[PDB]
Amino acid sequence: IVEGSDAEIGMSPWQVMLFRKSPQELLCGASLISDRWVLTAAHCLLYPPWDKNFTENDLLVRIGKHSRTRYERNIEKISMLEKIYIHPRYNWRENLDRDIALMKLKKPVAFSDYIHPVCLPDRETAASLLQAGYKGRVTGWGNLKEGQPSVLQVVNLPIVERPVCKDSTRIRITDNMFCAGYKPDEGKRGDACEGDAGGPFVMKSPFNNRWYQMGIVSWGEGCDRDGKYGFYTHVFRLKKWIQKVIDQFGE
Amino acid sequence: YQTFFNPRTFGSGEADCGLRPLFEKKSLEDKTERELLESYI
DNA sequence: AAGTCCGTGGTAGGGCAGGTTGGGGTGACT
Ligand SMILES: Cn1c(CNc2ccc(C(=N)N)cc2)nc2cc(C(=O)N(CCC(=O)O)c3ccccn3)ccc21
Ligand SMILES: [Mg+2]
Ligand code: NA
Repeated sequence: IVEGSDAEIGMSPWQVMLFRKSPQELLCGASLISDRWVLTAAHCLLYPPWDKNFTENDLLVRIGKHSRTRYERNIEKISMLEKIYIHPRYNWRENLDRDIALMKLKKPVAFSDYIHPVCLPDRETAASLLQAGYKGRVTGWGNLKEGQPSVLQVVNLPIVERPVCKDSTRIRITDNMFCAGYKPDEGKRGDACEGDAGGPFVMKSPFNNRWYQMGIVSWGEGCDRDGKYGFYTHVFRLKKWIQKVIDQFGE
Repeated sequence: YQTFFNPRTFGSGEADCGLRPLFEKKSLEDKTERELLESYI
């Protein structure tokens, strides 16, 4: 995260770290939507241009974590992946369209002060919160600039008008992504970075006081460049795929 | 809030999703959530 | 603002449906 701050303890209890086993490295963020389902970006698991291709056994997830480094006894939880589901329409070449994956934990995780799932949006939360200028929250242990941080970083970024998004990039963007970040003339800065990908863009409803994951950190040209915005996967738009995978293959 | 998924396939958690034990459950607000709220005006 | 576009390959098979996938929306474009 660029131009962010240290998260408070328990501020993002759906935050999940996606690790490679050997050699051990942080790959991506991810989010907890239940006691056994985790949401991330497809490119975290499969991205042929960086010869990235991961099976369930290659990976590890860590949940309820504040400090990137030290083990946090009786706070963080380890889990293994049963199965990974990448969206069949995921386009890893042209535009990262439909950059989303579901991951099934091999066993349910216990909830705590530090471990708790985020809500998925419905049609009405999509209609109410997905507006230009409305801000959501991104979190991660990715780079602080284009040094990975000690503790989880947080920054709040405004959703941007679609025509601005489109003009900001040569990439043919789609309805399955949106972009967030401050414009040059707004003075303020902040963005996700390498290592934040797959983490959640959350928003708090003023109607029921609940946090909703509206977005998944997907892609960006550099990090925090003027006239560039971070691109996020449109979760609500892909909710039907989520439901179908979970219905068909859950527990 | 109302549930959308079957707990048998989805797991526990949906009924109480998006409410943090150390904030919403305690009636405490975090240090920047107000920024989000003000953006919705 | 009448409407029209969003599937047969593509990220990719065997096929013109549908599957974990071609829906409908922050609809977009005219
Ligand atoms: C940074 N980053 C990541 C993952 N981490 C990540 C980091 C930072 C951010 C962030 N800055 N918020 C969000 C995510 N994946 C990336 C794929 C491309 C890329 O694939 N393409 C081609 C397809 C397409 O992307 O459309 C692309 C775009 C412009 C030019 C050339 N190519 C560029 C950058 C990427
Ligand atoms: Mg097909
Ligand atoms: Na930017």
